[PDB]
Amino acid sequence: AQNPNCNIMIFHPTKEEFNDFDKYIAYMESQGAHRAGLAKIIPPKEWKARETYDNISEILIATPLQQVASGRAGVFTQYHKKKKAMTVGEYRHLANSKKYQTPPHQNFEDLERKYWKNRIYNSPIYGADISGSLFDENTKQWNLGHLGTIQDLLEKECGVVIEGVNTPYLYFGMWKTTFAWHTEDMDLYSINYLHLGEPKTWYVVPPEHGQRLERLARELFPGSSRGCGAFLRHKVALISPTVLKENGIPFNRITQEAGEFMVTFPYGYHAGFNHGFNCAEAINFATPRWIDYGKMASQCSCGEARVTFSMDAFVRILQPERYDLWKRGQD
Ligand SMILES: O=C(O)CNC(=O)C(=O)O
Ligand SMILES: [Mg+2]
Ligand code: NI
Ligand SMILES: [Zn+2]
Repeated sequence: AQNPNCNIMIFHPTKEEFNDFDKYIAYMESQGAHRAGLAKIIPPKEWKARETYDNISEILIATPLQQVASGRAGVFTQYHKKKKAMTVGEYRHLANSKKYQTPPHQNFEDLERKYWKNRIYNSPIYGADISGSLFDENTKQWNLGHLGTIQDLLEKECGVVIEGVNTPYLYFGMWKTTFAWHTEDMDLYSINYLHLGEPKTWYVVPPEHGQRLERLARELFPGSSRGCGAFLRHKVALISPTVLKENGIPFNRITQEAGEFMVTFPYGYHAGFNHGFNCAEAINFATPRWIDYGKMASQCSCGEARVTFSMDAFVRILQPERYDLWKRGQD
């Protein structure tokens, strides 16, 4: 078996290998990359996402989110308080202000220590889930707005045509902005490109050990667990690497820098934080290997999760027994 320790693998495709997206994902899996839950892909030196990022300041962040924490330094939840709209130029200025800027630090490890020590005492503002793309339309390789759709994948594999669309989302981050422990909707893959700015640190649990993380989360967030059998779908819970280690949860960590792709694999729980002002683009995707994960994916039906239009068809076709209950949660 390839990659039996479930390490995060890093790939350096050639420009020739970068032509066929599906083929390269399959190649990574042939080397055991999926066992980690997360892989890094460094594009060939000849590739670029777009010419320059000099003209992005007029993008609107319609609903910036202030991420307010509750709990203890290593075990906390966050809720999202809506703020007034601001442009990316305004957001960048805010990120760099004394109140929100990255503190002096020695290296990534020092900054990581500061993050887990101090995160809960601040409330950074995130521009998340903004529909759009920063890939040049002429970028032919690994253009996250030109991927084969999940709906077409499901049709190719299972023969059923379904409604729905999926398009990329932009994320504008600042120091301490946080993504909570989660797997993707329907345990899909995701791919994330860091366009510009400061790094993003990721934590990930191997898919084969995801239920260990779930069990710990139930113990650490007991009220939330009683409220919903899939409350990590709410994407609000954080658990530090120290607490994971104390509880014997297998995980890995890696820092993504500007110009690098990360792929998360089906049922790979992940969480992380931004180092400073940055912009990432991400989208969900599927492969034939995803279908069995989609069939088995947990669902939130308590009403909190509330997801995209396109998830309806996924649940309807892959999980018909769960569909009625899930849809009640939607409404
Ligand atoms: O970048 C973020 O804030 C969150 N991204 C993801 O969870 C992802 O790409 O799957
Ligand atoms: Mg602009
Ligand atoms: Ni994700
Ligand atoms: Zn729920």
